[PDB]
Amino acid sequence: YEYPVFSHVQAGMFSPELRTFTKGDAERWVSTTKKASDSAFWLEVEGNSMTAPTGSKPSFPDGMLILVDPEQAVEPGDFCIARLGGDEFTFAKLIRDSGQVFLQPLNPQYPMIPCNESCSVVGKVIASQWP
Amino acid sequence: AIDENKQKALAAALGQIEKQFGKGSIMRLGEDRSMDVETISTGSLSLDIALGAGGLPMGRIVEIYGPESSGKTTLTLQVIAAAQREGKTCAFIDAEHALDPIYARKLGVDIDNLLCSQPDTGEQALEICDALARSGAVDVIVVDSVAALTPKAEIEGEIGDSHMGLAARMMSQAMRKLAGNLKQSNTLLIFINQIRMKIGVMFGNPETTTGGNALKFYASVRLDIRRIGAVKEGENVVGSETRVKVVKNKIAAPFKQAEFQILYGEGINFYGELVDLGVKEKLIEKAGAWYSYKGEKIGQGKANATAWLKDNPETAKEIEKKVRELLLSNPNS
Amino acid sequence: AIDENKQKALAAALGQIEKQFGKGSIMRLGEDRSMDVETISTGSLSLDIALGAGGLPMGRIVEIYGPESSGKTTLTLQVIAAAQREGKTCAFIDAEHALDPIYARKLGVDIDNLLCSQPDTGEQALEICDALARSGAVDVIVVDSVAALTPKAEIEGEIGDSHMGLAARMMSQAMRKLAGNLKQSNTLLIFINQIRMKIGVMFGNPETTTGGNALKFYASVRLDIRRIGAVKEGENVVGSETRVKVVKNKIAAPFKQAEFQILYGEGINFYGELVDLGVKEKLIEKAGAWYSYKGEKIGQGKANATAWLKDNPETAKEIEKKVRELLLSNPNS
DNA sequence: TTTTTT
Ligand SMILES: Nc1ncnc2c1ncn2[C@@H]1O[C@H](COP(=O)(O)OP(=O)(O)OP(O)(O)=S)[C@@H](O)[C@H]1O
Ligand SMILES: Nc1ncnc2c1ncn2[C@@H]1O[C@H](COP(=O)(O)OP(=O)(O)OP(O)(O)=S)[C@@H](O)[C@H]1O
Ligand SMILES: [Mg+2]
Ligand SMILES: [Mg+2]
Repeated sequence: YEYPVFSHVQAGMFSPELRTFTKGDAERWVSTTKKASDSAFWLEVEGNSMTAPTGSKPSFPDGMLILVDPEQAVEPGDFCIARLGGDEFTFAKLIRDSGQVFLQPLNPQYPMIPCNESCSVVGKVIASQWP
Repeated sequence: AIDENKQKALAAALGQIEKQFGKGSIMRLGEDRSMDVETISTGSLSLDIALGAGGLPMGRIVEIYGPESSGKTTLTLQVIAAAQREGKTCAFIDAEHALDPIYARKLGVDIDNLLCSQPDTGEQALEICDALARSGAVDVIVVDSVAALTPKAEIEGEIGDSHMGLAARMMSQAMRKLAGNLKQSNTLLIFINQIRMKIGVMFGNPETTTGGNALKFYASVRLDIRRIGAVKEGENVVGSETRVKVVKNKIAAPFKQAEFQILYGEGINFYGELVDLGVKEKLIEKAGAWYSYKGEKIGQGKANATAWLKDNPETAKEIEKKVRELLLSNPNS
Repeated sequence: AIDENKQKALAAALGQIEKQFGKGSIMRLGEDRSMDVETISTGSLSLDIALGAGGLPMGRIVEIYGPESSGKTTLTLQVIAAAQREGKTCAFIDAEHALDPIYARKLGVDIDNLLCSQPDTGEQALEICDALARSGAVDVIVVDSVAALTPKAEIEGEIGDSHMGLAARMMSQAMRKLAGNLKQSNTLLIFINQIRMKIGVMFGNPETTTGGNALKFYASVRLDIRRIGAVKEGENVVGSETRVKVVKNKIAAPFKQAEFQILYGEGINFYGELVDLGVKEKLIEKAGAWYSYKGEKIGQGKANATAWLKDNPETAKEIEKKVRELLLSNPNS
């Protein structure tokens, strides 16, 4: 199984993404053993905010591709791609602490991202491949 | 020798062009006062800061879009009320047929002076806007929900009939015919847009706006407004927390964001924006949940600070002048 | 000087617009009596209070959605019966093909004067709605189960064919073609929707409506109805406890919610609403499990108090009048 | 250009 590679996602900032991606877009396709849906795609990480301290896994350093499946539900404690305001994206782990949704990073140096009503989950991060 | 001949030829060509087309047909960009950018307040100080030049530009096309009940009509009516306070004449093209005159009055709009038109067709709406712009007596025109700008053929047609790009072509022709007229008459045309879903977008922005592609090119400012939370007085929801992102800007830097509260029956919370901007500009001290101005504890929480600044007009005006001097990148003359 | 010229130009352009498009094409919003919001009862007093304006606005689009057996059809038929009691003519577009005329007669609907259509396709249903709105002789239209508005191309094809955004496109076109007609004829169109599943919902329920996004933008009032319990006469379940949330309101403040009982065969328990509202407005004294009015003990338990109010019409009228005076923020007459 | 669907 091989899936498209679409741009990058900022790990801990909710950075804007200018450009829109269709299935016909992208000239990079990366294969893996993970059996995701046909809407799944690869996102490559720029940012060290989701790099876990050594000895604890999983970790997502800058440059590694993460497979995102929008057709799989994200539960608290899972890793997801979140969209803020329709244009901004982030890659963080999802926890619903005290009835308010938060995106917390694997790097303590970076702060927890509060989520508002304009926030939604793009998909679930289900695989990781170095390019 | 060579340069003097070039100057003579250029002067002759310029004189010929002025004789053919008029006095202001061609001239140097530096000595063209008609091309100066003039702005008006949007009713939100944070949005005035985010727009860079201090508000929406006169003589341009502005697009505001977002999801349902994101505050597009309220922001529009706050702009209209701010313009009407300055003696300007405004017009509301209510293509959605969903304007409440009483609520518009409650937002500060001079309803007795607001020209209101509920056009049958999209062509009628755009022709009314064109006539109002050509008049030179209307300063702000708002077209609510260009998604409701239905072409005459589609209205005369049946449900399910296909009219491929007919509204898009009509909006393209409207932009072509309206840009110059709006620039000449210094009229601000604000287009309100609804959001539709792009089918087949695996990553990125999944939304488009209605009406095609012409509005994206011709708009000098494009605002993406969204509801990011609720304002509650304990149990009742009394307002909404609103974010505005400047996705396009031809008069300043884009992608700046503005946060404010829209209170139901009052509109944009100007005083709360003043509180936040004073807090950011080191004018109001925030110790945890305690807001203090120059040592005097003004209240606890945003609501109490807003109420106190409402109760003390002198200090509110002082903080407002300080914030306008400091934060405004392009303070208007 | 220039102000007189501006006034002259404004008058001339306005006269030109009226000449081109009609006498009511453009005018000041203050003197526009066609923009006044008029409402009709929803059959539930708590809902009329929660709606702020006293009911569903005439000439607008209203969406009522919720889970199965939540009371959408019953509430819509109570709206129809209340409208028909005021001499209005109503139509019911039964797209789901599951309307029981005997139950409608039980709820109080005049079956003989109710126009009913069981359309084959969604295009036919929306064309019938457009024709009824353009006629001007129908005051209330109901489209049962927007989810059942099947496109003609979807009906003609076989099961398994993918019609991507066909229903959403059809509903967007219908909203475009119907908003103006409904506003012109002052016809209330109520769309009943089903609830469907949704991915990625950070806040609120993981639910969505059918038919696309246009109905979210075009509806003046959107109602979320849910069944929050059961009403039992001993061991028999005789009704349902229902909560209606105003998730969208264009004529008053949104997010207010109402609670009432839908009793099978009778509809909305108006007298139970009267009991609860008189209790909350200190009109009916609540002493633990005992209810009293003006010192006189009226009964114990909500059911027995409601039975008492049925037994005594005069005190019912008095409590209703006082509650309507105290709580309705927009009285018309 | 147009528009989600489970
Ligand atoms: N008459 C009113 N009274 C009180 N609150 C209102 C009224 N009209 C609108 N609101 C609220 O004000 C907020 C902003 O509303 P709008 O300005 O109409 O936004 P909108 O983008 O125009 O939404 P649309 O046009 O229905 S898609 C929302 O929370 C509305 O519920
Ligand atoms: N003919 C009937 N006689 C008695 N009770 C009924 C009858 N029809 C419906 N009910 C009950 O009335 C309540 C509301 O019914 P409806 O108005 O049909 O709900 P609904 O929102 O339309 O849900 P749907 O259309 O079935 S998905 C439910 O508790 C039903 O069991
Ligand atoms: Mg609006
Ligand atoms: Mg039903």
